[PDB]
Formats: sequence, structure tokens, C-alpha cells
Amino acid sequence: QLIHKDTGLIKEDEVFLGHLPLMTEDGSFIINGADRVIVSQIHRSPGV
Amino acid sequence: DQFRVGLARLARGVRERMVMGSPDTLTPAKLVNSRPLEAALREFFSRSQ
Amino acid sequence: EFRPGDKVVLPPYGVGVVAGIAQRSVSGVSRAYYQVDFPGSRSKAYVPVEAPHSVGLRKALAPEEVPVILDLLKNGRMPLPKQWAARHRKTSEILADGNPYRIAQMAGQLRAWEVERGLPDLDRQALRRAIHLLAEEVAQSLEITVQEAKRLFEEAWG
DNA sequence: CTTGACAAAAGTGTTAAATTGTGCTATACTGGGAGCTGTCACGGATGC
Repeated sequence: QLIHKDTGLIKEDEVFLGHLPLMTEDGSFIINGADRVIVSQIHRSPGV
Repeated sequence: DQFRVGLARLARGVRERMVMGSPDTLTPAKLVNSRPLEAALREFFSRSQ
Repeated sequence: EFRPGDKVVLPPYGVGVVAGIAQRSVSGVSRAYYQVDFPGSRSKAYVPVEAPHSVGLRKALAPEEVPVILDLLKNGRMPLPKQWAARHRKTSEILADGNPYRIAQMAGQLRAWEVERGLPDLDRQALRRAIHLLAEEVAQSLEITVQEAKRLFEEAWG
């Protein structure tokens, strides 16, 4: 929703972001027609 | 995460575009972009390690 | 002022039909709004009931106010800036306000130019914008599809 | 191997249509911008 600060007139619009790759069955995405995979990453957990 | 930062690039694509102009004709229809977001996420799934 | 099912246009976006009164949470205590709908694009709208007539939410031309607009097309004209910048500016402005008479007039002198001296790739884009919006509200008032409205406009000229 | 005839390939002259290069737009716009990490060893210039 696009709301003007002045007129206080709410103008609501739905838009289209784009095409985001979705996960297949076994858990391997298909990018550029080729079956690919995202390997898990690891790092020291945030904190003190 | 990549959605967060990429959509922040799109946020640049929002806050900057909505002031060059006339508030008269205005709506996220013309204010919303794609390539920053869509290509950010397109970038995560390929060129990333 | 605006009743539930009043068929009116909410410029610049285009024609549509409103729907009703709502309380949408904005700032402090919820103020009444007109939920206003639109035909093709699926998005809602909320127009403040405070001063909806001065905010740019206006009525739709009656079925009897068509010939004045068609005449503002066929023979209609208006002064336009010399420098291309200011010309584009004014075209955009009239394409903002939503005033049907004004837009028809602008489209009149602009169209008059397209058929005579020529038209740029800018002024013509705005011109087509005008003709399309005209097609929208002339379709809404006369209860006809956009074909017959655009055919009224093509009747003005040929 | 030779002469004339002649079709096409090729040469040249002149234009129409396209491509490309230039200048300017006047309300007022007047000091960016984005972040990143979990070595290690030694050699040299430099600040103590």
C-alpha cells in the first residue's frame, strides 16, 4: 500500500516481483535447465 | 538472507525513484522494480560458491 | 457524497467502480474511507471521506456529456509551450489532474499536430495516453466496451 | 587460332534513403558512499 503523508489517501497496489526459483522434490533446484544444488554452509554462530 | 539484501537494493529502487517526480501519478505499480531483486536472487543460485 | 456502488473515476490510474466505506487503521483513531475498486487491475484503494471531492476523487461524466468531449477532440485545441521540456511537462500535468474536458482538449491540439506538421516520440506517447483514458471513461459512461468508445473517437476524425 | 555479335559480368555516375553527429532544454536543484572480518612468515620503512 502506497500512502501519502499529506492527503492521507491510501492507494493500494499489488505488484509482480519476478521469477524466483522454487525447490524441486528431492531438494535440488533447476537453474538454467540444469539440476543444481545448494550445499549447506557453516560458520561460528552469532553472539558473544 | 539474499532476499533481504537484494530487496534492500530494490529498496534503493523505491526510495530514490519516488522522489524525482510528481506525487500526482503514483503507485507501487510504477515505483516497484524487478532486476535488483530478481537478479540478486538469480545471482545467489549460480555464481555463489 | 460517495455512495456504495457509485460508479466514479479515481485518477490518474483510470476508470473503475468504488466500493463502500471502511475503517482502515491510519495514525490515530480510524477514519472512514471509501474502498474504491477498479476494473482490470486487481488492487484496492482507500480514499479519505474527509475531502474526497478535492483530493482528486471525482465523478464520472454523464452519458449526456459525451458530445462536448468528442467535440473537444474533433475541433478542440489549446496552447502548448515552445521548448520541448515545458511541453512534455504540461502534457504530463493534464495527464495527472484527471479533468476530462482538459485532457480531451490537450489531446485535441496534440492530435491536430500529429496529422499536420508531425509529432515527436514523446508528445505522441502522452497523446495516446490521453486517447486511452478518454476511451476508458467514455466506455464507463456510455456502458460500452472500449472498442465502441475508441470508435466514437475514430468517428470524430476517421 | 580468328571476326563479328551479344549475353552477362562488371564499371561508373548520380541520388534517394539511412545513419550518425551536434546543440540545447531556464523554478530550483550547490561536500560521495559502502561497508568486513577465523592466518602466516619475513623484509623494509617508519614511528618511538
